[PDB]
Amino acid sequence: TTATRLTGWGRTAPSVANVLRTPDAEMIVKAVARVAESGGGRGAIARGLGRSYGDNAQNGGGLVIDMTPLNTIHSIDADTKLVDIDAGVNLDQLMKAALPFGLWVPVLPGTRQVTVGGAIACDIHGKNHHSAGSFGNHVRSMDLLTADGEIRHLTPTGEDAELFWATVGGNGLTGIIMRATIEMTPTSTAYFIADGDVTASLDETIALHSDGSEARYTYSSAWFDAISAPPKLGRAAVSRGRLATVEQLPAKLRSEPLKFDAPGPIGELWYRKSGTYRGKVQNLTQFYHPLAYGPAGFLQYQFVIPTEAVDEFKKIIGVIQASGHYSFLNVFKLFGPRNQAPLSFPIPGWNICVDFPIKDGLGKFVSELDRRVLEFGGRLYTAKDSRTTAETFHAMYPRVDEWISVRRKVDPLRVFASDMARRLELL
Ligand SMILES: Cc1cc2nc3c(=O)[nH]c(=O)nc-3n(C[C@H](O)[C@H](O)[C@H](O)COP(=O)(O)OP(=O)(O)OC[C@H]3O[C@@H](n4cnc5c(N)ncnc54)[C@H](O)[C@@H]3O)c2cc1C
Ligand SMILES: CCOc1ccc(CNc2nc3cc(C(F)(F)F)ccc3nc2C(=O)O)cc1
Ligand SMILES: C[C@H](CO)OC[C@@H](C)OC[C@@H](C)O
Repeated sequence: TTATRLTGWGRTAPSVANVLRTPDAEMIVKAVARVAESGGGRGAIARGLGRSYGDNAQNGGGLVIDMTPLNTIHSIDADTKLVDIDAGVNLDQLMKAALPFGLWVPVLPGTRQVTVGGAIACDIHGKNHHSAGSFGNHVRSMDLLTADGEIRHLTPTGEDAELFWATVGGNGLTGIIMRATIEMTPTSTAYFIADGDVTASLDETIALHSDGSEARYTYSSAWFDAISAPPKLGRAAVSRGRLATVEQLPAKLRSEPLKFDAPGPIGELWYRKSGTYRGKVQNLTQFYHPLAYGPAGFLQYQFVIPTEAVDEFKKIIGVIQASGHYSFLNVFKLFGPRNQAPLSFPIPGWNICVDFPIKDGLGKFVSELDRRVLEFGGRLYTAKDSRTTAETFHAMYPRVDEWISVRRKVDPLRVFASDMARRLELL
């Protein structure tokens, strides 16, 4: 309907597309039919809230279907723990709606501004990955509008399970998720009980994550230093916890356990001695979400290295700090077991997101990082990428051919297409 210039969150690789934006599900069905009618052409991609940094929710010279008007919560059930929602409902909306039922969104990323469609398509992960897996693990069914114009009901097992698992992490390339049922996590409060620790070095950070203590916490992540020289390199502030029960709340908060409330060298000493603490009761915002639009001069880079390749992980961190590219915003987490989605990002291992200001030599440097990540058995995350190559990506994802095989069965005429799909030869 409306021609619009589109970028991801990273404000990079702009491309103009025809954007459809309607709450009418049948207009969406018809729009897809029109693309298949004179198709494939440049095809169509779904788009949620545009929070992926890269080019997966854009389609230069083709159609983009903005899914955010499709935002109905159909039902929430405390007995079965199931929510039935349109793919355009966002996680903030869902979190608020589900709390009074004693239910918790089972996987929450670092912003609540993502759609359910976006969460499935990038198979997102959170602080609780090591205990809960990623978003795809909790989908009980979804309705997918496929290239033929049919809406397929998909489930994680049984008939069409292959297509379900291709859609999880599928970056919108199997079709348009219209609706889904998610199994929620039961909770008696909206609060976490948290332990904080501060480490002096990378070795001590790795030791903390390898000593077995991760088994005591359902939620775990850390900020880490990627700028100091060794041994300060890789020191971290670690925050770990679990959902609080009602009696763990200060008496004052007990009447309303499920309410979500409204949002130098001296700096280091404070951050360090007070960064260590035990059994601190924290609301969702303080434990997780300190909370606009993201700046334009930064490259987001996220990769995971297999748990066993720990020496190799230490080497990549060393390479980063000696590069003359400086990142202050650095997340670190140890992932748990992967799921069965062929293109799912998380594997067990050392997960890092760094944020580099765009300077001369950055592009070629991150290409060298790609090489290292690949060599050591790791991979990068599509939701954060706009610049890796088809060659590197296919090698990072050993089940890519399996996934492409599914994609071609469900979309032979390439009705579904994006800038990422062409760049990474997934089309
Ligand atoms: C500040 C910030 C913090 C973040 N933290 C995390 C984190 O902790 N963990 C993590 O895993 N990710 C994180 N992300 C990335 C984010 O979770 C993903 O990029 C997510 O997919 C974005 O959701 P969206 O609705 O904005 O989707 P978009 O960016 O609009 O789309 C992303 C992909 O989803 C597809 N898609 C969207 N809706 C549909 C649909 N209805 N049917 C089919 N396909 C669809 C699109 O085609 C596209 O391929 C973060 C991003 C930001 C900006
Ligand atoms: C200064 C802007 O404010 C913010 C807003 C959000 C954040 C946290 N963001 C993230 N947390 C993340 C947390 C994890 C996790 F799960 F904890 F390991 C993984 C990826 C993450 N990616 C981002 C991101 O920015 O892409 C940091 C700062
Ligand atoms: C997808 C990936 C191959 O690069 O496989 C993940 C391996 C390391 O982990 C196994 C799961 C069950 O924990």
